[PDB]
Amino acid sequence: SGFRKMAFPSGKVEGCMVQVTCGTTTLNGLWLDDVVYCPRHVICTSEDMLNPNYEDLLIRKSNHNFLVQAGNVQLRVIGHSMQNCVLKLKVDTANPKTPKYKFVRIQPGQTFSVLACYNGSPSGVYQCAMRPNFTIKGSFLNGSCGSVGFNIDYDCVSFCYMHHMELPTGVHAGTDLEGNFYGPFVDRQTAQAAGTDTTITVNVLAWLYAAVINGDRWFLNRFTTTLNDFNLVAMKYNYEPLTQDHVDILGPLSAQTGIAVLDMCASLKELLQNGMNGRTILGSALLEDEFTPFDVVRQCSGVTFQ
Ligand SMILES: *[C@](O)(C(=O)NC)[C@H](C[C@@H]1CCNC1=O)NC(=O)[C@H](CC1CC1)n1cccc(NC(=O)Cc2ccccc2)c1=O
Ligand SMILES: [Cl-]
Repeated sequence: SGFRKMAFPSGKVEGCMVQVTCGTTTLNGLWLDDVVYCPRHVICTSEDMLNPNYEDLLIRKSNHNFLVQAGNVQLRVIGHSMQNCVLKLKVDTANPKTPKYKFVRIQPGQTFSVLACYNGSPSGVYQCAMRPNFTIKGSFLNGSCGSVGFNIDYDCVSFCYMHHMELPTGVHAGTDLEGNFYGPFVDRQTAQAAGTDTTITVNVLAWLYAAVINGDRWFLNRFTTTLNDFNLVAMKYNYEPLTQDHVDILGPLSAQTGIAVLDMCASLKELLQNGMNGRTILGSALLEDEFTPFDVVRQCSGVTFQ
């Protein structure tokens, strides 16, 4: 019992983090097999940032202009290429600590763990969600670029995020490991604004199920609703529309608790329309939307990784 925002154990990803320096700039790279992945703006001066021509800037960079350090040892860079907004530095040594891994591009609403790194060294681990507006609400300072977001599937690390930028409102933007930004963001110092930060409705419902599993039941009401009636209220509160796919995904939690998804939707509608009246749910004073239904099952069933 109890329910916490819980990250994956970071051990497997800690062994992949290195420091990448190009002229003036030091940030983090991910060393998998004989390739180091890092944000392509490692090549930019602060001047360059306003309007970079990365292809032009890259012409003036050779293998020896990329300093890659794994703890205290230099890796020899024997190749480089640009794929979208990431650099791939070929090194002459396969990372002996390369875990089983995949590159995945996650969907909005999906959660992952961030290992915040500075100078190739891990500083801390926390859980994030890809927001519907394709931002993340992270904790990133100057030096954190190239830090990665990941999920673990038993022994397989799925890398889904590389950190690139901060936006107004203190939210963050980055790419998958093929270097394609999530959302419309570009790696340039220009006026960019996120979009409406809508709530992940299916994740709020998953978290309400987690509360009932943990004996926190005060918000269950005597009402039911329809998808269409719920979505009419959802839209007003900037909630994502709930689909039958979402209902289906909550099936196991509904089964566990004996509360129909539509009954829980009616409970959520009353919390949206009436607020919490100074009460809390799993020690939160607002409706938490960074737990997926899988996240709740994992934590409430104690699924493990190795
Ligand atoms: C990254 O390059 C790094 O760590 N380098 C060593 C940083 C990480 C940033 C710094 C502070 N918090 C972070 O998460 N990324 C940047 O500095 C980017 C690089 C750009 C993408 C190529 N960056 C540079 C300049 C400007 C901005 N963004 C803003 O400042 C946007 C903004 C505008 C107005 C108000 C508030 C924010 C970058 O993100
Ligand atoms: Cl809160």
